[PDB]
Amino acid sequence: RSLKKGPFVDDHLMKKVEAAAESEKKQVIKTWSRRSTIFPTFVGQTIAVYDGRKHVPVYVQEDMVGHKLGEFAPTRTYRGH
Amino acid sequence: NRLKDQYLKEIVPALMSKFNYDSVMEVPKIDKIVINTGVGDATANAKVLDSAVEELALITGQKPVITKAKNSIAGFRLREGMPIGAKVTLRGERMYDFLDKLVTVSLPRVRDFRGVSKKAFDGRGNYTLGVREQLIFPEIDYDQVSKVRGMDVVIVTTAKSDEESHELLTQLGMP
Amino acid sequence: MKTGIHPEYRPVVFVDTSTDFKFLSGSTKSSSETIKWEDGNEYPLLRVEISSDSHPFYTGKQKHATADGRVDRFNKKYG
Amino acid sequence: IAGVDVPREKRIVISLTYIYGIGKQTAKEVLAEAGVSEDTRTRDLTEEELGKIREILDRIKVEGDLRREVNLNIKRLIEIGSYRGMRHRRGLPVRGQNTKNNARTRKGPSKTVA
RNA sequence: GCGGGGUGGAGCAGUCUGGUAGCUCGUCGGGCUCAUAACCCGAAGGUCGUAGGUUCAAAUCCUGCCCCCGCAAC
RNA sequence: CUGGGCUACACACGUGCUACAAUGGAUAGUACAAAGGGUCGCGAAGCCGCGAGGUGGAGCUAAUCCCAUAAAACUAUUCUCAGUUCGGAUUGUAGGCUGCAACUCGCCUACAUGAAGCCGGAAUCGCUAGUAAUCGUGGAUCAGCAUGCCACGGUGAAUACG
Ligand SMILES: [Mg+2]
Ligand SMILES: [Mg+2]
Ligand SMILES: [Mg+2]
Repeated sequence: RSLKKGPFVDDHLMKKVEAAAESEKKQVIKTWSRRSTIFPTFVGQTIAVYDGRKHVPVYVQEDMVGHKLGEFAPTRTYRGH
Repeated sequence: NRLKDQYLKEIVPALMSKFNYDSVMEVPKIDKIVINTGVGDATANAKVLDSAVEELALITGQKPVITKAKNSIAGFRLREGMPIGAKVTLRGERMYDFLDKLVTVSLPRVRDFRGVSKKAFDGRGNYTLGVREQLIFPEIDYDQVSKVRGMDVVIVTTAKSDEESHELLTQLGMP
Repeated sequence: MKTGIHPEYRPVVFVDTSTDFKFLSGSTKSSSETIKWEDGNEYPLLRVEISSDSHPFYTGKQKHATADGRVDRFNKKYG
Repeated sequence: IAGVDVPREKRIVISLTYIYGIGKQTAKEVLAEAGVSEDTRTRDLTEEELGKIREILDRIKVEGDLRREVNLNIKRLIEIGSYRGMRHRRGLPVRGQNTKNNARTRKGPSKTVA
């Protein structure tokens, strides 16, 4: 959300990420969510985000908080003609 | 003679009580400093020396000699005898003043000055650095420098090894 | 040294205008100022910004750890 | 003059607009913090006036520092590897904007025929 | 082995006199046309076979190699 | 059913919007329209907020009330013919709405940046009168999303030998 009434994050992702404090980051979390923000709580745990055909991994950082998950998982594969 | 006074006052006794010399003349001294630009651009333009020479003489306090090529090289488009860079030898009062100015004023003026490499030793006991960009010195303005270039600074010593050299320069204030 | 060849080089007093650290040494630049430091002599005054007396590598250097970046900003904006 | 040699003939507001980081309303706010007349000319200034204006400016963010700031912001999303920064790196629109046609100030001038 | 040559896609200059990329046809794009051609408007395309030299600088002057067309030899 | 694509991007064409400025721009004050829509919809006054908007709930199933300051025009001051206070892209940060949700992929605002462009090759298009040109307005679709579409009035020409 663009507004102070937010933030937004999918409950089905926030819950799994909160359970993933005891993950130890050996495992990985798949989501079909590209609309959900990144909280700092997502840091460290790689997320496999569904671009349309596959789940592409992203490693969260302090620097990619504030943004969405889809910004790190492109939809349209293009190679300079 | 701030730093010469300092030297003969404090560092010679300190340094000789450290390294345990058999006499007062084994103790290291700085023989000289040697500043050198290293210009290669002068193959294609004469104004570059006209900048660098005046600029070293301002940075340094005595005219530099334009050094020339000992041999001809085609990979640099370089004929023998061409003027390549200039140099200055500073000794005595003026090398001491140059180090004074250097550590006091100009070394901190560098972008992210966290000292300088302690490993940069020739192995015989002398030290060399290079000022990347001559505007670091105060005698010269930035508004006069058409284009920046660096220069090697050699601090030559009578020291027989890296250890003695480093301690000399640490006591004089080189980080 | 010769005559006429070298540029005007004279004893000049630097002063760090961060903390008024005074220091004599030779140079070739007035900065349009003069003082009589170290009584018995006139010396021009080549004022300057930060010196070795104040540089953080020669002194304290932990400063400027101001923010972690985007994280406190998120948490400050949304609680 | 005021961070850079602004025009002497221009009025003070327009003069301050020629600082990378400052436009007309910031200029009005600054000259109102100074209490000066904004309709006056720039060669017609005074020195103490000018110095107060410099103070208010240096309170406002520095020109070159602003350049460094925006470039750091861009470097960040280039160096992560987000979509938005791939657009910055590829030279294309970053907003949600169309590229089949009308993308000239990003792609550059008209490239060679395919 | 002896002569010519090797320069945008084709044919030809320019080399002798070092700084200069040219003429005609063609190609691409846009117009005219119901469409193609012709015509009109713009533009691209050559590091001068190649590897080295000389020169401040080489299509150009010097050297070796590699190719094509002829003529000989076989 | 979720997520993506129809919004891709070396490039070509059409149709349009914005401009390339002084018959103009910034700022202030300020006169005169028509045609339309509105029930869970229009949403007032007052207030907070630079602003987008928020709050509030009056009145209205409407020639009653609202959307709705009409803008160009005019008057004053300034800019003085300059890549400019032109132009407004593109980009960074921060806001607001809508909607479960605004990365892909909405619109709008604030600040800053300030791009190309100093009147358009060969060619080619509409128009004979309240027309062309120009300025705003409304409606539909629609939660939101228009330079597009259909209607509205304001100002208001030149020319037609043949
Ligand atoms: Mg040539
Ligand atoms: Mg479509
Ligand atoms: Mg007729």
